[PDB]
Amino acid sequence: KHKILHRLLQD
Amino acid sequence: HKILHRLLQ
Amino acid sequence: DMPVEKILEAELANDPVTNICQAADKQLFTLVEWAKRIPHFSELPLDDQVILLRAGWNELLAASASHRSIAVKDGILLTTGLHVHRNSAHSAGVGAIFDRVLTELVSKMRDMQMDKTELGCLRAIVLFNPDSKGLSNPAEVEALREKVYASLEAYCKHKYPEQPGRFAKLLLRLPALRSIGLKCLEHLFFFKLIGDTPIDTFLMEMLE
Amino acid sequence: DMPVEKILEAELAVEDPVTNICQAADKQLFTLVEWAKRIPHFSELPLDDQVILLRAGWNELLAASASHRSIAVKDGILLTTGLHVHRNSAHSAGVGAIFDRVLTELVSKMRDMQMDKTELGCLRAIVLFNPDSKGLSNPAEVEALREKVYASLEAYCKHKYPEQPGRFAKLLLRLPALRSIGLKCLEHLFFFKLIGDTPIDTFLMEMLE
Ligand SMILES: CC1(C)CCC(C)(C)c2cc(C3(c4ccc(C(=O)[O-])cc4)OCCO3)ccc21
Ligand SMILES: CC1(C)CCC(C)(C)c2cc(C3(c4ccc(C(=O)[O-])cc4)OCCO3)ccc21
Repeated sequence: KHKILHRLLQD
Repeated sequence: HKILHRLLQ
Repeated sequence: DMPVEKILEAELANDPVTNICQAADKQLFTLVEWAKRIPHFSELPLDDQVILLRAGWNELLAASASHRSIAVKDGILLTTGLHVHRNSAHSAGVGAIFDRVLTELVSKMRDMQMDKTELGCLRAIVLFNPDSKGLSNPAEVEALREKVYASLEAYCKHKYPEQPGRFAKLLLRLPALRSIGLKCLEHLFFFKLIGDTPIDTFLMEMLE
Repeated sequence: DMPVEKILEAELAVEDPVTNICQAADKQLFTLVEWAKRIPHFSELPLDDQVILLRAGWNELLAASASHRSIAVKDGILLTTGLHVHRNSAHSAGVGAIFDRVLTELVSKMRDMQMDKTELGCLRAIVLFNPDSKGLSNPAEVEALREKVYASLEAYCKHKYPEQPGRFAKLLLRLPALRSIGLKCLEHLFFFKLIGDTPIDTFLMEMLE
């Protein structure tokens, strides 16, 4: 639901 | 500001 | 001089929303009496006295009714004897802000067993807001503010030893208290705007 | 278990008007997410808790970030893009009132008590570790993480600043001013969303869900 935040938290 | 002033005396 | 004893003395002295508004107006009188028994309060210029009270009523009343309600872990105990329950507030359209109060204040104060002295200190800290626009002297206000939490860490460390972070735990409810306090303003401002929700005389003077 | 040296190592690890502030806020959000990972035990949390934490307190982790870096700027704010926004430019854009509040309740107080990046770092961590956020899976761990932060902050103050006993409280008492500013800063950003006059970049749109 929060695309840019989930993607920025994993890496 | 009446009731607030009066309530302080 | 801010003896923690005198602050404890000051504290010791249909439509659900309409019943909540009748009670806010009534407690505003009591608030004004509470502040007067705060050490060195009545000695301020009424230019400042009015500003301190017109900048924290939503937050001083929020704290008061919250601490009354530590006994009723269901809803809120109002100053008039009526209990407003989660269902009445939800069924009346104020469930969102009403759940925060129970969650962020009423239940937090229950779990840490906050007493009537730490509440009077915390309300007195809210009262002496030096960040209130147009104060004649914000320095004297903050002077009184520092005097207060000084008497609270001392009271915490002696009455509640082996709890070093209880004095900080208390102060970390002031951000929540303000978050709620401004949400009731916006809520109250809105009830006045729509104009089909009764509002008493004193509650309007506090909404400008 | 939560040292201030690791927290300070996080603050240092990360370094017309309204439109510039919305660009700066967007780019600063990418920097906030990387500040949070370097905060002890934040990444051990459930990924759905990490989302709830940052997404509930960015509006005031950012305000604290720009407030403290603006201690040097007089009557203005230094943005994360290196651009200064002046109080005169603020009123001109129609947002003078809230700008004044940041200059008075935030920048001015961090200046007069000479707040350092360690105190700022713990104050921000306390903001990040807020167990009152709605939807958390384990608020107790978040509360115990918050308790570890200010228990460490009280010690840093007692050892570094023994000439100011109430230095601990003065820091915590800046958190209510922040919750106030951050909320009024959303109530503005949200309005800038409706009209569509201000370009709002990708990341900032998402937070403004
Ligand atoms: C938003 C609405 C109607 C519902 C949610 C709650 C119960 C929080 C609430 C509280 C207030 C109040 C308030 C506080 C105490 C009392 C009382 O003592 O009975 C009465 C009212 O107004 C000043 C601040 O809190 C006002 C409005 C609302
Ligand atoms: C309302 C408006 C435009 C004017 C008042 C100020 C400048 C404080 C402000 C700050 C913010 C901000 C913000 C914080 C930091 C930065 C930065 O450092 O780049 C940029 C923006 O967004 C979230 C909270 O604070 C948003 C909007 C506004």
